[PDB]
Amino acid sequence: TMYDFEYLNGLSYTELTNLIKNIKWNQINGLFNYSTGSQKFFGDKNRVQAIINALQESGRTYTANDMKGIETFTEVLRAGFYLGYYNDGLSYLNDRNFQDKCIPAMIAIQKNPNFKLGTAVQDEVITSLGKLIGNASANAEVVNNCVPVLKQFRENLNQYAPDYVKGTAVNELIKGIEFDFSGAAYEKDVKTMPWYGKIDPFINELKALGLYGNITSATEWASDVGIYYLSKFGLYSTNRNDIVQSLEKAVDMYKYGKIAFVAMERITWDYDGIGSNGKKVDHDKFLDDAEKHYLPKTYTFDNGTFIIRAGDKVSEEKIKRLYWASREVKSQFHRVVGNDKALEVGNADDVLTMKIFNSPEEYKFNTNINGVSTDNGGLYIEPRGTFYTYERTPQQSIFSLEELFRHEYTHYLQARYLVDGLWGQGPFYEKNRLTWFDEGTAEFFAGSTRTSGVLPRKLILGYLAKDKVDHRYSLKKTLNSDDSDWMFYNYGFAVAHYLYEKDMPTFIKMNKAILNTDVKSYDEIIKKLSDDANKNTEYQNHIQELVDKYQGAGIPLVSDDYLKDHGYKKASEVYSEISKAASLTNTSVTAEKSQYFNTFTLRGTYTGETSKGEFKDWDEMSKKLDGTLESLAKNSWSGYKTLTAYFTNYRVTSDNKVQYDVVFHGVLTDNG
Ligand SMILES: [Zn+2]
Repeated sequence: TMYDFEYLNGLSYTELTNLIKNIKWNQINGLFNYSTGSQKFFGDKNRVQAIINALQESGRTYTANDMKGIETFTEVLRAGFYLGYYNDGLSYLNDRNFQDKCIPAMIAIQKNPNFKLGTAVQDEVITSLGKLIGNASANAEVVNNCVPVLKQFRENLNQYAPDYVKGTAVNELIKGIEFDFSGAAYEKDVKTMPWYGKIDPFINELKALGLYGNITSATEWASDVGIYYLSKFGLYSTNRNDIVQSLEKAVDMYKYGKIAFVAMERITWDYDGIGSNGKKVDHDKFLDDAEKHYLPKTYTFDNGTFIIRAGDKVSEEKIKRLYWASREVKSQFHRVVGNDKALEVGNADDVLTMKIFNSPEEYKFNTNINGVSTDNGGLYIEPRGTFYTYERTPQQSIFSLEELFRHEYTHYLQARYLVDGLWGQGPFYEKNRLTWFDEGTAEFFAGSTRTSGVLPRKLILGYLAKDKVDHRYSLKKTLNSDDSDWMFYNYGFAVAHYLYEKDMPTFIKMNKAILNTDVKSYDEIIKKLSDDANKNTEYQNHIQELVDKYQGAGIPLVSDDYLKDHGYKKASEVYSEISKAASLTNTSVTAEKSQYFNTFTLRGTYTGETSKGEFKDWDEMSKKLDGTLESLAKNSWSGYKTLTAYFTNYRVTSDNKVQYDVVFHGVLTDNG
């Protein structure tokens, strides 16, 4: 039941056409393939004509039960024109004049009483017709005959548009006609087409579909097709402004929904961005208004250097937590990195803007508004200082808003304080180096806590619960990556945590390398780690130790204690009490105004005893400082529970005394 061209070419036309009528197109071997047999088959102007005629007779007789092989009769012809496009010698099939020979057959299908939606056959006939037009020709007479089908589809819009078959049929029918028409007037004058100004009944049928109004989630696409192709076919309308008016009506009708954005795109691209009144439509303003609709609320923190623009449905509690969460990750990150001063002067990240949508659905419009992928839980655009996300439920996503935010916040920090230059575009990216690092350390810093350094996050330990066999990445494999499975980031984290807990010296040396822009240093470290097999066993067991921690693991989240009304504490007191408790010298402070509270940032020097070595110093400094935060929180002022602290710029005095710049940040309830 599988046929070759070298068999079909020997058959009579009468025999051939009859055969095609009762076989499927895929039964022909190499139909769309260019062969010596294919060239010979379609090279016969009479044979193709016989096929065209056989189609015409099939279209004149077909019923609801039998298709009379119209699908097969259309695909062979499609193969003909397709091969006539890409190969010389069949270039007569490329000429539209010959393609017009299909129109008499097309008309026959349309004049059949069975030319409507109904049974699977009837639907596939419209589909097959539509696909043919795209490769062949349409004139205007055939276009206008599609009206009763569009009317039929439109009249039962709420029943047919959710189905794939009928829906696909109408879409293919329109899409195909548009394809033929545009390609015909590619650079030619539009005013000189055989159909120009004659397809008004068809155009009007698209207005009706496009401007349907009463749409659901199931039928939105249908009116979308209506509007999109109202614009496209409207180019062949004797009235420009009439169409534009309908497109303007589409905007007003479905305001700040998919079809609004489509209609506005249609005005700017198809109609020079000129209104029906004849004045330039301000597309920017539309997007500006659309964003204000979805992000109506603003919350300003840190003297305006931390702005959350958010949907009307996102809780004010979350807004506050997200501020406080930023402050934890910040502190932990700064401890490990040892720099809090920004690398570049006058950047975007001087203001961190976060745009949070009400939900994933509403989130999608961001890509219309700000032109950034929205196929994600959230995204940090560095050149903009901007983090786009949406509030989510526990069902919509397994990460929550804060869990996600803590993760992405780290990317802002990495770009601002760690990687000199444009993030992803420096010497460190000339080769694949930081793939595990950037994504890995961020999964990791998301685990930040107020008084307990950085902890692992349950859910991630949850992933590592899988097959120990192979699968579990080696230290060599993790550091060096084009393709790698989703688990790559989970083992990337396993490294960052391994280094943190089991080997700080390395982890610190690594960050200093990035910080100082020393690729040579960084590579030497990655080489040492990958070449040493003992460091892999250290790592392999640590992954097991993380898998061991999962059962009783938590998710680091900002505490309810942050949101409490702490009450007035005098400013001068807080500073003194902190300065003494942390043995700080030469202190200065800045107060910053926020939306719901004020905050202070205390900057001091701490000089300790004699040095125990950089990395032992860091460990002790951490323990001493986390100790100072916990002791201050034993005080009666609830405010000390909002405190976060870090230390940077490690050095040693002429007399070998430990030295750090130390920073405290917390709530300020004193106004004066
Ligand atoms: Zn990330």
